Amino acid sequence: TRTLWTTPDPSPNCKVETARDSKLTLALTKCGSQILATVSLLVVTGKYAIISDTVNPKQFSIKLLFNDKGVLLSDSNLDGTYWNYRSTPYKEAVGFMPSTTAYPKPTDPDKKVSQGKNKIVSNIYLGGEVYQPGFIVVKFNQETDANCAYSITFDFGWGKVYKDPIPYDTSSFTFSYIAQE
Amino acid sequence: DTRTLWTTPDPSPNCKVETARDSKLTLALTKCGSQILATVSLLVVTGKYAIISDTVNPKQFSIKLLFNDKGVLLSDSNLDGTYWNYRSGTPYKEAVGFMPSTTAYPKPDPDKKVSQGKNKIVSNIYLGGEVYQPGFIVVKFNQETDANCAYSITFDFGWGKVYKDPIPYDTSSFTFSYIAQE
Amino acid sequence: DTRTLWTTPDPSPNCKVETARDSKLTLALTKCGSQILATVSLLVVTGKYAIISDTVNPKQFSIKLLFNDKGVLLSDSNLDGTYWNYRSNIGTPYKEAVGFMPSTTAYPKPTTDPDKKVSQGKNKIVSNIYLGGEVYQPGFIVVKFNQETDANCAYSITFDFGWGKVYKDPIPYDTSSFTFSYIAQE
Ligand SMILES: CO[C@]1(C(=O)O)C[C@H](OC(C)=O)[C@@H](NC(C)=O)[C@H]([C@H](O)[C@H](O)COC(C)=O)O1
Ligand SMILES: CO[C@]1(C(=O)O)C[C@H](OC(C)=O)[C@@H](NC(C)=O)[C@H]([C@H](O)[C@H](O)COC(C)=O)O1
Ligand SMILES: CO[C@]1(C(=O)O)C[C@H](OC(C)=O)[C@@H](NC(C)=O)[C@H]([C@H](O)[C@H](O)COC(C)=O)O1
Repeated sequence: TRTLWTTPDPSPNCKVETARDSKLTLALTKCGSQILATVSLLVVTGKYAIISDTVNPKQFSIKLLFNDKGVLLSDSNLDGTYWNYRSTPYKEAVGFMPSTTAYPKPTDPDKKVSQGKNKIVSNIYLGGEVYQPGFIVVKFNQETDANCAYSITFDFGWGKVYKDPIPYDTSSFTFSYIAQE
Repeated sequence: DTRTLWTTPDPSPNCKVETARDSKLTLALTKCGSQILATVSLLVVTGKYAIISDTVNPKQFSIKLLFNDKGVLLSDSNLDGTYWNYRSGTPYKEAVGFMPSTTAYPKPDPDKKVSQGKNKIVSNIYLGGEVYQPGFIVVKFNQETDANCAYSITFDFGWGKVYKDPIPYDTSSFTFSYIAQE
Repeated sequence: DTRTLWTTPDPSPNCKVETARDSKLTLALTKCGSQILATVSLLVVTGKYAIISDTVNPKQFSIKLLFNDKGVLLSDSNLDGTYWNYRSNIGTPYKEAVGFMPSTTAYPKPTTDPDKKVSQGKNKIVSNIYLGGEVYQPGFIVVKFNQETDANCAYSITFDFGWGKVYKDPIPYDTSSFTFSYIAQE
């Protein structure tokens, strides 16, 4: 029942547009065959720090790329310095990776492969205000960058018209997925 | 318990939407003490709901998992029980620990009013995982009476948005939890 | 531990929206190491918010769970602690539940550098819920962590319930169940 996280109060640790322009808070907890996750994002500087209807595109991507031992690769948008188990860098986390059987890397109707199953899509709310919806898309194992064995990708965006600019500062989002091990 | 009861993570067609085995229901239930953590997704592979558009009616269908008092799946369920089993093909004998509580979610003076909302979980899912293709899911606990079931988990799937260009009914994954019987 | 803190299976009203015992809160918190897994639902049985429509204002109300530094529920909470205990002890109240409290590091109590900007969204979880569980009857829920200062609380979990859709025919404020998780204090 271990937890792999960014630490709960991270310094800027994540690239949206430029290095460390945002704070990703991400906690993964192993509940046997499923991982329970909570994620939130605050963009602190740059193009997406304060958004409005003039900003385009209205979506950006945060990639976590892992090798076959579940170690985060430096090509990830997330900086690995404080990505570790909750209390030395960790050696292995295959247990926390999204399953390549449930969520295979991209490649008879019984052989139709689902396009939806490897994604989780919901609204989040900017500043936690019910009248400031945006969206999150979590994707498992959809990346090919850096020859990753596994990947978790967060697409953040919005669609509602905001004429008065507001911080891109998401409510916390809970999700779960089938673990590799 | 941290045990998992599931369809297997990559099932063959295993579920009836319109006809038998016309879809692949991926469902994993993991026991976290007396709450179950669940993840569900649906891919309809053949028949009326494989490719939907505004001309298909009705725009909602029901998938019932019906259990006896040992938590064993009854064959009247929409889900085929052949590979519904604990993660580890001998069929399991007991899974009451994974059933929705009949105290928190009973089968159907202001102080004595009973909640109709609490046995349901309702949310959007997104076909193909695209933010512009919403559909919906309703998870219902213990609301079936079919086959003298002692427990039930029902998944209602549907959509409301107009889709003139047809799209596969291929849901994003949906997470939920519920109070376990024991 | 892997225990559960919940509203106990007594069927009486256990919560105050507007007046004492006008509502029935269902909440279960289950500890998964450093994360809490939760499910919450609310039925208002009497008073202003039992049956709602567009002529009811405001369209939001708040249910506060306030805890001391041992994780014990304070009597200033909207939830009547008569009905709040570990699931198992019927007459023995719990002494300690710090492990179920929302982290004050992840979710600090409210109080120049952009890099030191404090997230306003992170301590909230916001979603639709659906009245009666009907897909055409959306309402909303806002779960907030540690944002209260009432009663010198050490920790808090606040549920704001409301709705925005225009309703002509009155409908019971009877929410679908909502799952969420949060980072635990320890
Ligand atoms: C009017 O449209 C919206 C909006 O974009 O603002 C849609 C918005 O719903 C979504 C999914 O974006 C809704 N928010 C929630 C969490 O219910 C939101 C609220 O229901 C609404 O702002 C609440 O208003 C009142 C009267 O309390 O309404
Ligand atoms: C126009 O309304 C909709 C739609 O039917 O497409 C509603 C849709 O929201 C819902 C609850 O269906 C929304 N998707 C999400 C995940 O929020 C979706 C997104 O806001 C929109 O597609 C995103 O647009 C941009 C500019 O990225 O907008
Ligand atoms: C027309 O707008 C709405 C509504 O307010 O009723 C928006 C409503 O969505 C939201 C986010 O409120 C939607 N329900 C769901 C769960 O997606 C809902 C359903 O798609 C719609 O009611 C579907 O109709 C039936 C009965 O199948 O449509």
